[PDB]
Amino acid sequence: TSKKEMILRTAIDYIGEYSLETLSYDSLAEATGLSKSGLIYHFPSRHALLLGMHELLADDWDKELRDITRDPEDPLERLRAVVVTLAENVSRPELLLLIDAPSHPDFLNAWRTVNHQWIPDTDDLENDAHKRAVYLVQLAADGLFVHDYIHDDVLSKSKRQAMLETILELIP
Amino acid sequence: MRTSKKEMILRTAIDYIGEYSLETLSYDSLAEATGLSKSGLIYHFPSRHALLLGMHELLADDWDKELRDITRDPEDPLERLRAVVVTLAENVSRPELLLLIDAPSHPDFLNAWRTVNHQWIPDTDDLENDAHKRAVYLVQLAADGLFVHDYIHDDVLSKSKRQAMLETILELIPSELHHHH
Ligand SMILES: CC[n+]1c(-c2ccccc2)c2cc(N)ccc2c2ccc(N)cc21
Repeated sequence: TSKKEMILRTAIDYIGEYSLETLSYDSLAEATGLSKSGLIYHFPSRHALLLGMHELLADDWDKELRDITRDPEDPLERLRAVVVTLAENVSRPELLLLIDAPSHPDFLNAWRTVNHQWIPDTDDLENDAHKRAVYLVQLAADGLFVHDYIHDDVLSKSKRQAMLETILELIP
Repeated sequence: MRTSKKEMILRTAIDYIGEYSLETLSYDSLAEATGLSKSGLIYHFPSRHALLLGMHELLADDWDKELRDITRDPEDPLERLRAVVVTLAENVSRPELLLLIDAPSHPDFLNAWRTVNHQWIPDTDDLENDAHKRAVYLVQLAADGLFVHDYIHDDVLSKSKRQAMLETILELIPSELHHHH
């Protein structure tokens, strides 16, 4: 789409294949085919680029959730949408940015709104069994999301689906 | 007696990736990081691949020792699972999580982890045909989630709330107690 979005998408793909560390105007220019002058025109600094990458992924998720949520006002339907979107294995770039987000308050802030609107709260969690039952679903969904990166082997398509349905049934 | 720089080399290499990356981890950068000569590194790790493999094996060993140290009965699969969940009390370090997620990059790295996981993490054999098997793996999935929680969510779980969810996951483990009408 946008030349600007093209740059961001290319940078995201880049860190998954190489690393966040070597993402530079030199490597991004080679990857996009644009000159450094052309890159600066849209992203003044590496910080601006990284921030743009975080905001893009956060926006992607928000749009995905809004797109499949029955009633955005119903907590249980939002939870279902979260489970469904997290049921697909996370990509390397997104997992890397998620883990690196705390490197700067700006990156964390990029994910703040989507987190606040879709992730369940933990108010009085220690004394609310229903609160814990709901968060337990979030936890299992998170596990399915990263499963293939933290286990010595991946889930087959059928087994992943079987577990998705299992998590869905765990919803109160 | 006599000791070596092997463990320090591995620990330094692991921390290196948290500050930089696996991509730039080389004999040159590791030499600078450890303060040792490239010859001193080569002594224990003849190839970069051997270094990476050694890093994965060290972490897998750390965990195995942690589990066996907390395991109540290494004979019962649900007892091994409880041990796995108990280890969630404290977050792993970012560099260690970063190394783990790169294991899929090579069969040897994956293999370094199976050696320990096969002894503690539930398998998925007959998953689609055993409702109990799915209930057991649901626990594993929840454990997987708590493991990465503070790294993928922006709202960190307080110590008390983390402990509460840890217990909630423990509650999810299928009962081994038979009732009487
Ligand atoms: C095998 C990866 N790994 C490690 C781990 C072990 C050694 C170094 C780094 C991470 C782990 C460490 C602690 N404390 C608690 C839970 C887990 C865990 C939980 C689930 C899973 N599927 C993999 C897990």
